[PDB]
Amino acid sequence: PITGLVYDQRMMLHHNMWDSHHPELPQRISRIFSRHEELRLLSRCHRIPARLATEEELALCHSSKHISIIKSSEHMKPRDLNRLGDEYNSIFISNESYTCALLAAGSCFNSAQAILTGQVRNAVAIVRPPGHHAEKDTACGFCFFNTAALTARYAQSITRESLRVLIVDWDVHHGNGTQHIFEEDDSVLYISLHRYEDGAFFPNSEDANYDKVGLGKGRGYNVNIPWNGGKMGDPEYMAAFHHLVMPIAREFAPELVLVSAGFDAARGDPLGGFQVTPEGYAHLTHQLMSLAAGRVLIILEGGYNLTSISESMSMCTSMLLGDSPPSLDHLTPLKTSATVSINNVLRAHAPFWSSLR
Ligand SMILES: O=C(NO)c1ccc(CNC(=O)c2cccnc2C(F)(F)F)cc1
Ligand SMILES: [K+]
Ligand SMILES: [K+]
Ligand SMILES: [Zn+2]
Repeated sequence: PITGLVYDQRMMLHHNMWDSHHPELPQRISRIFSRHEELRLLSRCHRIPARLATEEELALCHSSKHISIIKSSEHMKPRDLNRLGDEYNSIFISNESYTCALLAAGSCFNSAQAILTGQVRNAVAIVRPPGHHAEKDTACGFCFFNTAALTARYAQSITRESLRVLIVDWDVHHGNGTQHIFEEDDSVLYISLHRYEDGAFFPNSEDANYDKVGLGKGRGYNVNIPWNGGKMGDPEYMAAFHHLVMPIAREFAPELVLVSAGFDAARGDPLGGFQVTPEGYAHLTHQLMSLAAGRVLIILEGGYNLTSISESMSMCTSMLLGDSPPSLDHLTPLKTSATVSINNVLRAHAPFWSSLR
């Protein structure tokens, strides 16, 4: 019963040359790592090394053009870096960005491989830059390559093509990139919880609404749980897990669970405006550990309050290590719009999941 951990300070080298205070900070990953040390969690884990994703591995989800452009940025002077970055929605690029994104993905490949070969039962990946906004053909929202989507395909490549992978994306933002990559795929179930505000929240697309259920053979295999009009927290996320995430996940019966674990829905985050607590994230982790025979890989996405994300991700690792869940607060009645949101998703996915009927 071993928990893997991957962290490599080389991923701090990616940085914003023009705004050194940009929230997607190098110290995001070092602060999470430090908190694991501080809580004496690090020594309880088995350290998994980082590695570079190969270009062939990036092609599991990304176009050769997109790979080539980000790859070319390694050699750019700052004037191309700034101008190239401004071509995307919410991206900054430094000469080290490409290599850091490669290390983020390869770190997660090594972690999935250790899980799937039985070297560890579960694992945590303290990586940046994030991935879930990255599309097949473009970078977006601080993300260059879709780490979680790539890891799902890498997992299938070392097991069998039809390996059932569940991606639970609890970053406060919609993982537009991962939704699109798997939208026609029934082997990868995508479930995202996200602040939506009727499309008035990044990434500002009705793609994130509850009625986007997947396409083709993927109908039913894309689950968007969109929050509107309310400062959501533990009671809403627990209710969403009880009524939607866990019933659908159990019916799907995944063989591997990946968490796109952004911590920007956390109390204190400067961007998300929500109030999920560290003990809330612990309970969400503990629930997912009941799936896939415990084969869970937690992948850092967003989250910008350094103290909040360090406490929150550490509590997740504590759960992976087998510690008992901390006690939740009394739990207020749901925000009424949260009930509306949950019921809209239930109506949207009742055609496909009998456990919701
Ligand atoms: O991945 C993410 N969260 O996990 C993520 C991705 C994209 C955005 C969009 N941009 C902004 O909100 C924005 C606008 C102006 C000034 N500063 C910002 C800031 F950097 F703070 F976000 C936000 C969050
Ligand atoms: K999300
Ligand atoms: K899907
Ligand atoms: Zn986010």
